[PDB]
Amino acid sequence: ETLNGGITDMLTELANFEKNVSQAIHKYNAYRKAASVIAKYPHKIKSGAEAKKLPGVGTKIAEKIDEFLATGKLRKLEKIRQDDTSSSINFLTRVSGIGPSAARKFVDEGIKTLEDLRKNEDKLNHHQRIGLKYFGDFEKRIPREEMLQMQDIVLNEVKKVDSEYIATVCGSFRRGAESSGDMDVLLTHPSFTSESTKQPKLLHQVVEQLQKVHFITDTLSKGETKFMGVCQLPSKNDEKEYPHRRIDIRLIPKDQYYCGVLYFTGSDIFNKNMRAHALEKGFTINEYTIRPLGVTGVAGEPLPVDSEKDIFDYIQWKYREPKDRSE
DNA sequence: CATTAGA
DNA sequence: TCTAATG
Ligand SMILES: [Mn+2]
Ligand SMILES: [Mn+2]
Ligand code: NA
Ligand code: NA
Repeated sequence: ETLNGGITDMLTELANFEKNVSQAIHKYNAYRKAASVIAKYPHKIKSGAEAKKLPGVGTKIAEKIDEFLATGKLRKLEKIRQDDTSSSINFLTRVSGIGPSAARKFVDEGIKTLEDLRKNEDKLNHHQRIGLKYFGDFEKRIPREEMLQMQDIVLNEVKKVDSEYIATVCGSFRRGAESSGDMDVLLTHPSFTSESTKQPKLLHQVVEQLQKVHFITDTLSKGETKFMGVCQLPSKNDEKEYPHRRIDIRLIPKDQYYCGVLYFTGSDIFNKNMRAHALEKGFTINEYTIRPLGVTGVAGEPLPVDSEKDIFDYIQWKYREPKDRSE
């Protein structure tokens, strides 16, 4: 966690650099297990050889570790961090919609900077066009102050459409979080559940509404169940407009909410931990359900959940408020 | 790990 | 259809 600090951390740099600059999935796969292992190891690693003992710990890596211990630096890491070709990749990539793959191509064609990206807006697709569009706004955190405002509205429209709708802004914000990055709205409805062959309009109605009143300004993607767009709070009686925000709304089979809901509310850790527990408690939990466990090894049988509670009671735990889903 | 875009 | 990018 700290004792193994630099090592894992250098390890990740190297790893990341493989998968992104190079298309070396393997090596990239190397750096990570390794980096995973030393990360677990209980003692201060003293040298190559020592590390070397570990699984995943090969000679290649060991070699690196040493140079790293001896000089608080690494050449390969020094060269990389330098290489504009690699610097560019790491950068283009920020653009929501620019993966490594594309990050490479762009460069090759000679599109290193954000300005390059604009001069060639043509070579860019809609996602990436909007991505580039709001590049600034995209990178900024969302004040909770605003979160409340946004939320306010979503709920209201949603309700204005049909009354049967159910909404929840999950994630960090849900967890009291001072700020957030994007807003996550879980959605469901009665008419919609497990079997009942969808009703695509379900998603569709709301999207239309939010555009209607001008909350949602664009569409990143709109599918039959997952919408991914951008929004913006009504730039009041001006002098101060609002930044354009990433927002995601997802339809849910009502007989699935709370699980998903529970889930998306996190935290990353609270999840596993909760997850691990339900296990001993004779169960299984995943993005949409909780199933009692059978001794044969595995079992099924999707238990009936009406709110975050049931899932609790189920694994027999303490109701933990979003606030404390911290871990 | 599953959903959408694209080509 | 596969392959990419976001989650
Ligand atoms: Mn989020
Ligand atoms: Mn999100
Ligand atoms: Na080994
Ligand atoms: Na990106």
